[PDB]
Amino acid sequence: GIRKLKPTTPGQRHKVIGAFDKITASTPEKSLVVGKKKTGGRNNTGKMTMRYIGGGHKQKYRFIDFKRTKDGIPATVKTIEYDPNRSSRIALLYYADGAKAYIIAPDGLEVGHTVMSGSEAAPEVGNALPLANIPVGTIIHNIELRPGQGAKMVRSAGSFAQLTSREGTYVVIKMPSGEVRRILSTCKATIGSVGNSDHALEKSGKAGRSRWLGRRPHNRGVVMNPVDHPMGGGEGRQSGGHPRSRKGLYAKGLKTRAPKKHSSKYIIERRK
Amino acid sequence: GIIIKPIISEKMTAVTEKMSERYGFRVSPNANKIEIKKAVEAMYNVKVEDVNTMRYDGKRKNRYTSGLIRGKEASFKKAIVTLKKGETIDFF
Amino acid sequence: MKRTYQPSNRKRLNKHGFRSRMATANGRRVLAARRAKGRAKLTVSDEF
RNA sequence: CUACCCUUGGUCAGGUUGAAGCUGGAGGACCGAAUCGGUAAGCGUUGAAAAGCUUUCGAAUGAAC
RNA sequence: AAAUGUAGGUAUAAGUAACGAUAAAGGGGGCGAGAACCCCCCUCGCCGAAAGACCAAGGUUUCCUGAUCAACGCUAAUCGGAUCAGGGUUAGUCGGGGCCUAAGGAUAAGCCGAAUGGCGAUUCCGAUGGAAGAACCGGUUAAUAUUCCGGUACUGAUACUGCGAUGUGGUGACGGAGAAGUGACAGUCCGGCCGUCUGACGGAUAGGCGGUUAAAGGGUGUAGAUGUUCGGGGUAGGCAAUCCGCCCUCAGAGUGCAACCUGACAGUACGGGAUAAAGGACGUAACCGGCUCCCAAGAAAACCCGCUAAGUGUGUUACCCGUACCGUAAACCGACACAGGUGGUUGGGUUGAGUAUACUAAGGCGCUCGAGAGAUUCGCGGUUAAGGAACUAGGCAAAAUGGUCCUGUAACUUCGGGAGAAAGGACGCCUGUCGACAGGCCGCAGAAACCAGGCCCAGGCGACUGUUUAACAAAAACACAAGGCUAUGCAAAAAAGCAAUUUGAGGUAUAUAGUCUGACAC
RNA sequence: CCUUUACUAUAGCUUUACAUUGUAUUGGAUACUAACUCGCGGGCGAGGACAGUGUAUGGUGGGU
Ligand SMILES: [K+]
Ligand SMILES: [K+]
Ligand SMILES: [K+]
Ligand SMILES: [K+]
Ligand SMILES: [K+]
Ligand SMILES: [Mg+2]
Ligand SMILES: [Mg+2]
Ligand SMILES: [Mg+2]
Ligand SMILES: [Mg+2]
Ligand SMILES: [Mg+2]
Ligand SMILES: [Mg+2]
Ligand SMILES: [Mg+2]
Ligand SMILES: [Mg+2]
Ligand SMILES: [Mg+2]
Ligand SMILES: [Mg+2]
Ligand SMILES: [Mg+2]
Ligand SMILES: [Mg+2]
Ligand SMILES: [Mg+2]
Ligand SMILES: [Mg+2]
Ligand SMILES: [Mg+2]
Ligand SMILES: [Mg+2]
Ligand SMILES: [Mg+2]
Ligand SMILES: [Mg+2]
Ligand SMILES: [Mg+2]
Ligand SMILES: [Mg+2]
Ligand SMILES: [Mg+2]
Ligand SMILES: [Mg+2]
Ligand SMILES: [Mg+2]
Ligand SMILES: [Mg+2]
Ligand SMILES: [Mg+2]
Ligand SMILES: [Mg+2]
Ligand SMILES: [Mg+2]
Ligand SMILES: [Mg+2]
Ligand SMILES: [Mg+2]
Ligand SMILES: [Mg+2]
Ligand SMILES: [Mg+2]
Ligand SMILES: [Mg+2]
Ligand SMILES: [Mg+2]
Ligand SMILES: [Mg+2]
Ligand SMILES: [Mg+2]
Ligand SMILES: [Mg+2]
Ligand SMILES: [Mg+2]
Ligand SMILES: [Mg+2]
Ligand SMILES: [Mg+2]
Ligand SMILES: [Mg+2]
Ligand code: NA
Repeated sequence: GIRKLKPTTPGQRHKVIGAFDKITASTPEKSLVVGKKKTGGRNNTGKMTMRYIGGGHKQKYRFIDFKRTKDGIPATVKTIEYDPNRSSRIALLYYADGAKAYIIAPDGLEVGHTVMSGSEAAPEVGNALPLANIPVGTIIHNIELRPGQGAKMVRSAGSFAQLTSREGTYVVIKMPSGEVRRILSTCKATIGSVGNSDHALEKSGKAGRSRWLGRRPHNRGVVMNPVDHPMGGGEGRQSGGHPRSRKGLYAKGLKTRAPKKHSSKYIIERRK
Repeated sequence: GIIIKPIISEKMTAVTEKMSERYGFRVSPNANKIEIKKAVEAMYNVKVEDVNTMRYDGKRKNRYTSGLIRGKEASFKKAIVTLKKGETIDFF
Repeated sequence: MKRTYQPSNRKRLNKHGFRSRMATANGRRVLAARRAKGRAKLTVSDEF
């Protein structure tokens, strides 16, 4: 699912890119795209609040349907497309009544399949059902946190979650990070994993590819002056002391979850 | 007070000597072509066929005293009027 | 070599013109100080 | 002015090599004008210039101008 | 009488430095009190992908003409971008603006906040972009010219000879790279026609010189290109999402080529005439918003077309602003008539791979101090016996190499490289034969000038291309692709803010943030 | 101007008390919903007297 380049140039020696073999169409749908403006990490006051953001290719935004509200109406998969806004691929659906939508492409979903959403839908790859109607032990993605809100969790390329147990008004789900938490049974999920699992095997190869992706170079704290960073200064190379940020936040184990967040009632086992 | 004065210059005398229906006036800088055709026709009682216009800012006249006392002449508009073929105008 | 003043009439009025001075309290404070001094040139909108 | 960013435009003679898929024509690939710089030497130091000139040199389809 | 004290004036150094790129001048006439410099003519020299031509920004009368030479002009000046006066810029189509929206800005309802105020729409403003309203060639002035005149076009309104938006659809509507085939203009050559001349010295009534022109618009559908392919949306509709009967891309797009064309330029002759002054061969993307490949996946709204809801002919006419002149500069940014900087278009001929290089046309210039003389010394250049790095901190600088084609290329290697490794040979002209072959000719030298790699062996550091101390440091410093650790379950952590709110991100652990290490091998 | 285990403060973070803040069973827990908080669509969900905020207070605090 990847393509390794031959070492003709020093910039191409270690470069690995995707094969783009699941893609079936070259251009997006007209009614589902809009031009997207870039922030350089600046907020509405114009100050740069996030560093290392800037440049890159112009991109159009694609409208992804994370709610899957057209319940009971069948849909058919027409094309599988490239999407610059996310690490996974996307699939174009034509509903039987005339609506069109984009969804995250599950692994194993191909052109010509039929998909559905609702409580009375078959548990098949690409189908959206409430957790109450999803069998135990299934592989699922696009997990709602609240009913009616829309998919928020388990959406990146190659990601999946397993539904482990039922607890009445709550289910138990194991997340990609290893955490185990309770989710409401009226929420919705899509069967299968997220596709493009070989996305983590890519190697950019050269500094230039980072700039195409919109990233700017990142400076170490030990090579600055004390006025800019607590880790700076010194005659020759120094270690800089305890690793910390520009505001002095310890970078080697300080926990930052608020210790009185209410959602801790639902987190059964933790890994993050 | 649209028309300020006619133009009697070397260039305009030659233009009239070729096109007998062609004359030129000085007019208020903020008058439009439709108004100017009305004024030349309501005062000389002719058939105006075409009007061309140009706007001149005044010439700066900077004198010196204790220096740079700026001066300027008033801006004006030039109208070149073409009459109906066969009609003339007499400035005397 | 390239020097500090590269004129642009559109930029000049946007940054210093009469309508930009009147848009804020501190700009109108500047206009009041220049009037009280008796300046002949009030803003860059006058020299034009 | 300068540093970075946002939107919208423009520019890059000629030659060479020959990746993926005899053909094909990739590349922060090569040589080299415009152009962007500023390596070394000489000159200038009440200078033509409050940072330049001449020769030489680097990049020149890109993290380009 | 003194504070490196302040203002104004005047000294000294001194008739000294200097008069701003070493592209260059000489002669004859002229006006004039006055001429190295001004005007005219002959010769010479410089630029010519510019030092020529057309715009934008910026400037704002510097543009043309008459008068003037006090000041300005690094000299003088009869001259000037100087002083004074007069004159000069002409648009239904060009460029703007009127229409539309981007970044951003101002707001409405709301939110926040000692005050001043900060935020906040699908609203409005705002081009550097999009417009379904449309013109090109020539000629005339001392100074304007798609604007005036000529010719030939086009686009709105207007007068006389069932409609369908404020809602909601369609369109508009978009990247990079690559080459090919077809084939204009320009340009070159050959060859006719028209006019004109007979050029210091030997030769030529056969030659020299100038011409022989063209756009928009209209036509054709040619080269060439593309097309043989019953559920998903816009038209028959109700406030875009559970239907049914109905007309198709089988033709689109398109150079070249007709016509526009009995215009025009130069030169002779006298507004008119020669003058209705043949044709070829190459060359040739201006077909092309096309074709092919790739990943980094390539604005918005309006104009223009739908839908329902609610309800041809003629004539007249086309408003506003810009339009001079400079613009790789003496007119803009640099205090200067300053060797610097300044976006876009065009840019002939021979040579060439070329927009490099050399020489030239059109056009523009000889750079606002000269004349003598030819010491020392300095700046920029040229040559040099014998030696050849002995110089010096150091081969610094200079010399040397350098082109095309044909041979031939090592260690090592991440298998790509190293590599143009290194080292060699041929190169002009004439004759013939099938770029080559052979014979011959000339010279010291055939890559002929200009142009145009020096190479090799071995170490330290950094993997690499990049970035940096504007103005003494370009590096072994920074960044980097990549590796680890830690935080973060989504009103995420983190950042900004008094807050509201925004970034993160409209991303969701193959993700985001902090931090250290820095390709790769072990 | 810079540094820190110099001194004294302080933004921020964090602890408890009072207010916001109620009701049952058995103080301290369990339970409830009506304060209060978030989501959907134009009432239904999910939480809940916690959380957040004001005042007071201990700790931390070269970030300043
Ligand atoms: K770094
Ligand atoms: K600090
Ligand atoms: K620099
Ligand atoms: K004169
Ligand atoms: K003719
Ligand atoms: Mg440092
Ligand atoms: Mg040390
Ligand atoms: Mg007219
Ligand atoms: Mg006008
Ligand atoms: Mg390169
Ligand atoms: Mg160069
Ligand atoms: Mg190189
Ligand atoms: Mg190069
Ligand atoms: Mg002194
Ligand atoms: Mg002396
Ligand atoms: Mg002397
Ligand atoms: Mg001097
Ligand atoms: Mg001297
Ligand atoms: Mg001079
Ligand atoms: Mg020029
Ligand atoms: Mg003049
Ligand atoms: Mg003088
Ligand atoms: Mg004058
Ligand atoms: Mg127009
Ligand atoms: Mg608007
Ligand atoms: Mg002119
Ligand atoms: Mg013309
Ligand atoms: Mg609008
Ligand atoms: Mg002009
Ligand atoms: Mg001069
Ligand atoms: Mg430049
Ligand atoms: Mg060009
Ligand atoms: Mg040429
Ligand atoms: Mg040249
Ligand atoms: Mg010698
Ligand atoms: Mg010798
Ligand atoms: Mg020695
Ligand atoms: Mg010695
Ligand atoms: Mg050297
Ligand atoms: Mg390096
Ligand atoms: Mg480098
Ligand atoms: Mg420096
Ligand atoms: Mg340096
Ligand atoms: Mg390091
Ligand atoms: Mg301190
Ligand atoms: Na045509």
